Amino acid sequence: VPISFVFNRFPRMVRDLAKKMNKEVNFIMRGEDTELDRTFVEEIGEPLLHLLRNAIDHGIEPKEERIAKGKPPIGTLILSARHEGNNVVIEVEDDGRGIDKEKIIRKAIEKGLIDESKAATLSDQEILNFLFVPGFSVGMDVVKNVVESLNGSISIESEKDKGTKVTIRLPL
Ligand SMILES: Oc1cccc(O)c1
Repeated sequence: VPISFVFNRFPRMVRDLAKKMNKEVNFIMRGEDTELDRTFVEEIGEPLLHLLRNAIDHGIEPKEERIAKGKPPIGTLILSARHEGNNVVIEVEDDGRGIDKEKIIRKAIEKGLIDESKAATLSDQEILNFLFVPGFSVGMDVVKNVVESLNGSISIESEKDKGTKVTIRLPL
């Protein structure tokens, strides 16, 4: 199928979520032509919807907050697909507040998963990996479990005030 069978439902959903959350969102879709196995298109919808929800809820800041921090007033959400080899790569990127890595660390210490000394030398990717720990947080463990049932991989990149990029790699 073209991935557009999934991507064509997101403009309405993002718009309804942005309206519910009183948030101004510039939503852009690219690579909707990208074709992949029907089993993927039937299952990739729900995980991508979760990621779009997360970006709009926890990521994108309200216009007035963006203006106070000197950002472009309306936040941007980009959903993309492309071919890489015999994989498909799907990206959800926002220019919102990003993931607070210091908050992750604090929570991880509170949950007994690491001590303060070990937290000081963690890389950014080991920190962000805490989000995939079942109910660490949102929902990144359940997104992971679906991608994994499709034999895909997922990664997250994030920087404070810069934004967040989640990338899903799928086989075929
Ligand atoms: O902007 C964000 C923040 C948190 C999780 C997410 O998938 C996106």
